[PDB]
Amino acid sequence: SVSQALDARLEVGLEQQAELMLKMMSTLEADSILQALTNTSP
Amino acid sequence: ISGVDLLVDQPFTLEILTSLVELTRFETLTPRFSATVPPCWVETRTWKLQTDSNSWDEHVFELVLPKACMVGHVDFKFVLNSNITNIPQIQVTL
Amino acid sequence: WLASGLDLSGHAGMLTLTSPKLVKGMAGGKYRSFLIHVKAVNESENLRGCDLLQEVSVTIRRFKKTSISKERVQRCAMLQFSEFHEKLVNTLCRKTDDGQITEHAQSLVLDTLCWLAGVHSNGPGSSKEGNENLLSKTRKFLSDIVRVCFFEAGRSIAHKCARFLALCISNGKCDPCQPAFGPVLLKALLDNMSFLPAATTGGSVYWYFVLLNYVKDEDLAGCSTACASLLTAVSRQLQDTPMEALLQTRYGLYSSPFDPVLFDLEMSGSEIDLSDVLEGSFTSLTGLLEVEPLHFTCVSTSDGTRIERDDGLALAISHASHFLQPPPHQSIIIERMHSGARRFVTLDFGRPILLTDVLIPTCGDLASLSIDIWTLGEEVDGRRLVVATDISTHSLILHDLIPPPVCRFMKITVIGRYGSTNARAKIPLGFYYGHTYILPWESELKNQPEIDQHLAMMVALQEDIQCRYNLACHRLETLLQSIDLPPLNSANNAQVEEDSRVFSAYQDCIQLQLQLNLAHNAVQRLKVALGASRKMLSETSNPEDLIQTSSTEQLRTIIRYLLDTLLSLLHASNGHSVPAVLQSTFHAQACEELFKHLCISGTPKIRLHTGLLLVQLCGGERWWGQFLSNVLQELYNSEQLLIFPQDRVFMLLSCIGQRSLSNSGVLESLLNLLDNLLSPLQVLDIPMISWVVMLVSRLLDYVAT
Amino acid sequence: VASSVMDRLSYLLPSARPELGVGPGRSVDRSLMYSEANRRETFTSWPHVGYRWAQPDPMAQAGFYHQPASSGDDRAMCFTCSVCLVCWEPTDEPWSEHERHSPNCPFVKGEHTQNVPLSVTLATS
Amino acid sequence: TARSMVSTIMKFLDGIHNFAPLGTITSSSPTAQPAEVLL
Ligand SMILES: [Zn+2]
Repeated sequence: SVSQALDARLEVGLEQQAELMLKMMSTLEADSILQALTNTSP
Repeated sequence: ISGVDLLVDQPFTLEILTSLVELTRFETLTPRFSATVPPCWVETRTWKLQTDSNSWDEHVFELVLPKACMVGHVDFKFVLNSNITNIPQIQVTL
Repeated sequence: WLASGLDLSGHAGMLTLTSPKLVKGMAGGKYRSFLIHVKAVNESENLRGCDLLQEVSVTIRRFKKTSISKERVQRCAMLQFSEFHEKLVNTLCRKTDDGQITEHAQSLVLDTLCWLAGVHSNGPGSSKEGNENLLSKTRKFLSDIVRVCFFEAGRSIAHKCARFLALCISNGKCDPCQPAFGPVLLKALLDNMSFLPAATTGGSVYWYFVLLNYVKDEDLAGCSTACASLLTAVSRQLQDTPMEALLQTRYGLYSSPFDPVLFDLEMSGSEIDLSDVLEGSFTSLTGLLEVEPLHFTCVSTSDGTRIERDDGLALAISHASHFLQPPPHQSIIIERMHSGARRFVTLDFGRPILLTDVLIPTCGDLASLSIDIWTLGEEVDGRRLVVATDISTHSLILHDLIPPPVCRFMKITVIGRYGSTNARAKIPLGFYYGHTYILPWESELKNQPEIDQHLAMMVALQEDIQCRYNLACHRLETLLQSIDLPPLNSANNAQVEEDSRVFSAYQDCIQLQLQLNLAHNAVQRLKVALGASRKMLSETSNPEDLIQTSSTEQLRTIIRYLLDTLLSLLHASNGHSVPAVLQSTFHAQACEELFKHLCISGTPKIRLHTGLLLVQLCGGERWWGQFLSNVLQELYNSEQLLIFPQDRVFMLLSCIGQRSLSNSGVLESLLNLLDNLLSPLQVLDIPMISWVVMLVSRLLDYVAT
Repeated sequence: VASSVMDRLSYLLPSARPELGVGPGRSVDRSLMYSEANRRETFTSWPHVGYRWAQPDPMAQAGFYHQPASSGDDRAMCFTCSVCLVCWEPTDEPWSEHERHSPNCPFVKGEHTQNVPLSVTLATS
Repeated sequence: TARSMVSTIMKFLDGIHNFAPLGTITSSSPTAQPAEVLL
């Protein structure tokens, strides 16, 4: 995965949860890609 | 309310859009505001919750600003339990 | 509900609450107090709902006080009269005849569009008329705005438009008469893939592809067949010189040193050996050619801490090139370590500069790090950027700060891990990325020369580095003419001052080519900053024509990205039945053509990844062993004049055969190929026979294992 | 609660207020030092008031008292875990130093101890 | 008997050297200490 690190100066903004949800798409993307590389063909 | 020079009918000049963007920023409140909570929480302000089931159904926090001004927004930060295995159905309403 | 603010871990969260009805009620100037209610709804410590919260924190942020009085009616104007919103949409459509709309004005109208979407996210019975009108005007001209924002704009405008569109995704509390944004955003996204190889930035198409990968869950067939057609087109385009191929065979050098333009540079702090798979997070930092690095000068240092380095127009041009340099790798050493070693360092850039991206390698002996930036004083304009407490797990990556801050002084505070042993370690400074020229609109956020002379000196630097790159290319070509060309095929090539000088010449050519390309991106950013625009995608443009007229490095990068999307698409089936559309368009000869056009001349990463695509898509097909026998027979002949890396593609072929050993046709077809091969033992080709018998020996070793 | 009650009772009676014996070669009364005001009173002879983070008020509220072995040192002991702390630094945050040097201290985990906050004494003065 | 190209191109896909640390040791009689220190 990636580090759980987000912009602290952007917390004063309204899109902190927006960047947070973009980051969890990115992490699920990385996990799904690693799973597709590791898994074989049934 | 009529007889006011609005900010909509003007053409898209650079200075009017720049003033609109510079308007839409937000600032931090200073000095400290006022707030009270039920006593199950012990201690920009923070609290820690203690396991009390006397008023677990409802919780009411009261907030009084130091001055009546232009309300930008309210930031509500929370940290949950580390052993959570299911998404809780808990709501917070202003 | 709580589901609109949970973090990635799920153990914390944050909400930012505001509404237009708040200021609508504050227009009376009467309200001063508020209540908030926490309530658990329902359809060891058995904490339920409100008892599940551990730690709480409350803050209240006020609005900015401008010089424009009576702001109450000005804010109620957009909420009451809706004719502003479609006008904003008109400023997105470029249909107005009042001049030409610049990128800064588009950024401003998109910012206020984001703000109005945010306030219109939750309407507690408040009139949503204006919100419905602006959403309808967005959906009416969605193709035009996505075209003018993600194809005809830079990184900032496209990133802001992606932010606005995903915020429109986030607040999808639509009425039952209104359809969701998903289907329509999917259709608008696939209506503009044809203009993809004529794009400008890797990060723009990266966020584009992220949105595609997220929203593709609704409809699968149209995106799949469009993607397959674009695979076929760019694969048949990429095949069109033996020069980089000869480089790839002799030295494994895949980046073209003669093509002067790239697309993006990918690096991270975390050839590739295929044995472990027999790097996913490396796409975290994209688009590093539009943003140049800086240079580091340490000023302040804490106790027990030392920063070390890890191991007349021509003069002005050389000095500007020296300012435009990637610095060598440096690091921090600590004299005495302990549990929570608090150390502090200060770095100086020498001048005010725009900072956009920061990368800190993984340091396994440090608990947390925190970065502060300031230009004049620590208490004057100091704002906290990021504190990370899991440096030992992964690396710190922060990409494309929007809006980009300006700064001159970096403060790094590090706290060591608990129970840390007293063994010395290194904390690398990483790589810092920013903008050399500070734009006037970005200067006003927080002795500046004029645009024209600065643009002229970068153009002079671009010309000088182009001459240097051309002479480096000529030297590299004249040196590679002197490479030994034995008649011993290629077996002796895999079995030296000449090699070292070729490697040095290639490294120099790559360095100057990268410098030239990022300088070209700098002159392009200043040219669009003058008031110009980048390449306009005309409506009469043939997609195949702009496919052909695209740079080869851009084609390679776009292939790797959208086949990454294909890997994610194949994994999104969760091991269930693959859709029949991509299983039907990827028949035998199409698969063979894709293999012969991508795996022969492509980089090893995209080669292995497309092999993984082929086994995860058509792994159970009956024709795989026959395809392997044909590609072995038509690649490893003694009369084969094609210059391809036989060894690495042979090991990859063994790997993909070892993957497809689940199919029963591969072993039968390879033994039949052997039977055909030594049929004259009922002329002889000793090297190719040796290749195929060692291949089947490795495959049988996998069978035995 | 009981600690705050007994500290308030001790504060209401001046006859039950012994003098603060801050000096070398003389141990302090730990039961009397349960109040926060006594702990922050022990730092009158602190030679490092000018430090940014080694100020008397932020470090005394963490549960520390000055018990110097001589005149001019910076020996501050905890009144619960009695952690030996010497050679204080201007960058030494009191909460972080108490967590690092004594993670088993009940102030670090936040459980309820015999500590008496200054607000209770000020509200019962 | 010469080494051909196959041994070269398979040797690395996976000057007299010691092989004692790779192997294990044993004895037919129960000794007071094991002999792996010799290896
Ligand atoms: Zn203690």
